[PDB]
Amino acid sequence: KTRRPDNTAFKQQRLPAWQPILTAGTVLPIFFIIGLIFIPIGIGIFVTSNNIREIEIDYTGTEPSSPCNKCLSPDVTPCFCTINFTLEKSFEGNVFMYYGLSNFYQNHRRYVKSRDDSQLNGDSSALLNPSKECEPYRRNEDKPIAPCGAIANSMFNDTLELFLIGNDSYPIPIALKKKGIAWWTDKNVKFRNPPGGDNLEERFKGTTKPVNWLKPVYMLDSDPDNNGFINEDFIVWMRTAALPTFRKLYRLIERKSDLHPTLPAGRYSLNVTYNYPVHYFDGRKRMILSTISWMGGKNPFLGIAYIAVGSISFLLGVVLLVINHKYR
Amino acid sequence: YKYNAFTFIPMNLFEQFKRAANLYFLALLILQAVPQISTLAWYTTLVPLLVVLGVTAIKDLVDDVARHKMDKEINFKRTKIDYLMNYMVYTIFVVLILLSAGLAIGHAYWEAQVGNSSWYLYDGEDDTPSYRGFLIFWGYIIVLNTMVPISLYVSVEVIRLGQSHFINWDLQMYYAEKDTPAKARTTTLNEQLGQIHYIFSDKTGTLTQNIDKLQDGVPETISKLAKADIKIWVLTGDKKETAENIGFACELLAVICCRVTPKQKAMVVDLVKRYKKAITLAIGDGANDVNMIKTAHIGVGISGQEGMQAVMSSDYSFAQFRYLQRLLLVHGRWSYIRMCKFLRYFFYKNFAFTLVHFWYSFFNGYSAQTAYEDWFITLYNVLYTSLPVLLMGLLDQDVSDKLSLRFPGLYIVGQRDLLFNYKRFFVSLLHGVLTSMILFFIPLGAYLQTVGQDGEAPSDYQSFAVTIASALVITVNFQIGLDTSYWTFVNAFSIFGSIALYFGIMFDFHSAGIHVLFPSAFQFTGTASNALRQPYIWLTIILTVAVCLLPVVAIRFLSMTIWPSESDKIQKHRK
Ligand SMILES: *[C@@H]1O[C@H](CO)[C@@H](O[C@@H]2O[C@H](CO)[C@@H](O[C@@H]3O[C@H](CO)[C@@H](O)[C@H](O)[C@@H]3O)[C@H](O)[C@H]2NC(C)=O)[C@H](O)[C@H]1NC(C)=O
Ligand SMILES: *[C@@H]1O[C@H](CO)[C@@H](O)[C@H](O)[C@H]1NC(C)=O
Ligand SMILES: *[C@@H]1O[C@H](CO)[C@@H](O)[C@H](O)[C@H]1NC(C)=O
Ligand code: ALF
Ligand SMILES: [Mg+2]
Repeated sequence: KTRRPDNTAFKQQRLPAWQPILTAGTVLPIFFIIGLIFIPIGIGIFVTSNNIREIEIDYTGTEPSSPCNKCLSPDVTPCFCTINFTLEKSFEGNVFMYYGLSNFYQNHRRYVKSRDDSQLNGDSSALLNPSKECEPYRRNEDKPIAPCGAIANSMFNDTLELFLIGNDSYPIPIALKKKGIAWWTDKNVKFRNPPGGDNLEERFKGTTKPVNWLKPVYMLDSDPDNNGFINEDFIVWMRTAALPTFRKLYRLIERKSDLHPTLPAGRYSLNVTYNYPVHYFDGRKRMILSTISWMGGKNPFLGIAYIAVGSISFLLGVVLLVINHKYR
Repeated sequence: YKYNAFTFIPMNLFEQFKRAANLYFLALLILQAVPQISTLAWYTTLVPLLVVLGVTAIKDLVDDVARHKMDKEINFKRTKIDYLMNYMVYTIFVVLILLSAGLAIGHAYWEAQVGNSSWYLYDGEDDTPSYRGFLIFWGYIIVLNTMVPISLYVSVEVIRLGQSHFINWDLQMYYAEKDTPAKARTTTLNEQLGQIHYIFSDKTGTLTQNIDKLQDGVPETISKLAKADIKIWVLTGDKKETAENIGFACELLAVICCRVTPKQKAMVVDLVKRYKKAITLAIGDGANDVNMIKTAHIGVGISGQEGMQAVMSSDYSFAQFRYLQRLLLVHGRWSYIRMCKFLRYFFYKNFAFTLVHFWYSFFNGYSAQTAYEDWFITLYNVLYTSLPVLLMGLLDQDVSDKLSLRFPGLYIVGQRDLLFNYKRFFVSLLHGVLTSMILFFIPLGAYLQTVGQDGEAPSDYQSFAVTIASALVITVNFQIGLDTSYWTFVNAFSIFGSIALYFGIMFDFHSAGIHVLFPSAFQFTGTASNALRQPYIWLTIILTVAVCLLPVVAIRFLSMTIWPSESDKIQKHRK
């Protein structure tokens, strides 16, 4: 018929290979090594997480006796709460303030798709021609809404102010900078304003504000580097949360020039301009303060999970010896 | 001799309509073409479909080119696994349909309770909670579409085609002075060589040289297959005279019905098939044998001296009957293990991949949002989880070729059909459910709490999606690594290549360079560079990968320790 087959390792199924067999001496060590490495990692995360000092103030006020419950029926649009909270232990290092929204499905399919990416990138064509994905908020009356989409429209719009109540009892506002609270790439790559011009007023022709937004996307921040589509709060908001109960970076607190802690233990009052109604769908609103750690943030789940997986690893590791020993 | 250079239209027709999954994905294109229910982009199906369709076209274009040149100068059998694969694709449809309606009902109520009062989920379409629940039924068909494996078919021809070539190249199944190697002339009946139950053999021309004296190695080839629990029947000869004289020979050689004319030969084959529902392999030579060659599930044609006329009318046409040992014990046995390991992993790695949408359905209002990049669904089946299972389907060896001959008892694993049942389909389905649950909820718990929260915080959906995908890709590529027994340098390359190729591709997909080209199509710019530089995310991925692999390692270790398999028992004893 044809000449002899070519003689090669691959053709003859004789390639040099390693045959790993899960003997009792090769899979058992990785279990204890996993258990021996995971537990210290779990201990390190857990104790580090507990060393982070956090305080959360839930201020939506649905329940009675909360001293701004009037904001659920704001006959006058501007409503303000004033919640007093006390810090038992001072905060050391950089401190981040957040806002939390619960029972707020920011990850809804109709919600997530409702955004024009080319427009968010500063596209002249898509600026005046919103994607049909943001259909309900393409245009309001005669011209397209520049920040189209449900997400941009329904932007969290409270204003959380933190005050220090000293012995004299006169409130002392604390420093709070909104800059640099979003991903580096998002500010410089993913999100951009329309190109051209120097003043942002002249760069948005034929576009109205979103219906929900009280005022347009011109003067979100007085800083020219933080106004428009590249607004840090806006980018942080548009950066869709993975879950309904989520928390987003809102403000930074930097190390105080003095040797004293950034937030010394004492009495603090949270004065919030209540603008975001979330009580119809049973939404909660929170303000969270947290301090930086040399190993990420406060994640008791990961710390506890590593303790567990590191522990069941021993339980699996130790138990598997019994089976090995019995059936030697 | 079709493919007249203007005949690409019926190949897709043969690909699309004939195959149940192919036209479903075609019907799936229309489903996601209309924006009213389109929950995924059309890219998600075409790119895997064109690759799956394209590769199959290439494998068949070469076959017709040979026929054209053959005709230019001169001037149906289906595997047991094929039926099982066909049914399981339908089984995925009902499960896909059931879940889509189930999540639709959950979404319908969610709109009357939460969606209506949720002012942020207002879109202007005054759709009653019954209509929104109806529409999303199609949306959850589209999102969970990849529960139906898109590359299941094309991978099977690749495994079978490659396995057939090893028969051609086998120097051991090669005859010297006649210079006639083995030839697998059908490249779609491979795992069945490992599932053979009955052997039908002619005597004159196959068990002899026809020059008669028995053929060298037959007495030990006949005994070897018997030890592998394959019954041997001979339908040839002249009455008890020639029967017992050679029947008692060959180490007792069992039914020896002789005198059979070719009409009787094919008739007898059907008796075992219909009244026993078993797979049969027919081996013979000459015109009188071609009758059984067609009826039998596998047809073998010896070159012999009767005439080079029963080889082209068969499935495999090696030169000597003794070569039947390597065809089944080595090539057939490994093919079944390679195939079943492929399918067991293939359905798992799709269910473990798609079902993350189902778990993530409970935390997005049952709104049918993807938990991954839309471009991750495209390349997951063809790129990130294609080669390593393919290489395993070709190179995997539970035991060496020499050891497989010395242990014919390893064949019963195929006759009994133990490595891929209809039950083990659901175990791989459950294994996908748990892995998806782990692949989702462990990131969920980490993402519920603080996860690298600072100026650069991966607490978003896209990082949540990348983290789940990253843990998924490592898990499945480590899972296949746990599956392979023959770690060839190319097997290791494919497993780490797939993970490296995945991690390489995200950076290109998530780099700022590709964002400017297509801002809407590729929207995760910076996600990988931001999510994978955080130790908490990597601790999450390591924890997720570990907690979804160590239980597999522990279960695998227990299963072989408590109920050791035949392969493991001899693999432990190297000698
Ligand atoms: C802060 O955000 C909230 C939403 O979370 C804003 O409330 C929304 O205000 C818009 C008006 O800009 C409402 O749209 C329409 O207003 C007209 C009156 O101009 C009214 O007749 C319509 O029926 C409709 O309400 C929108 O409904 C309302 N949101 C809800 C849930 O009722 C609020 O104005 C924002 N405040 C600031 C200071 O940004
Ligand atoms: C909160 O503090 C302010 C100012 O210190 C005070 O006027 C008010 O009565 C306090 N309210 C409560 C409930 O402590
Ligand atoms: C709280 O903030 C508002 C807004 O700036 C301010 O008008 C008010 O005086 C502050 N103090 C209160 C409400 O006690
Ligand atoms: F003897 Al024969 F086919 F060769 F029955
Ligand atoms: Mg013959």
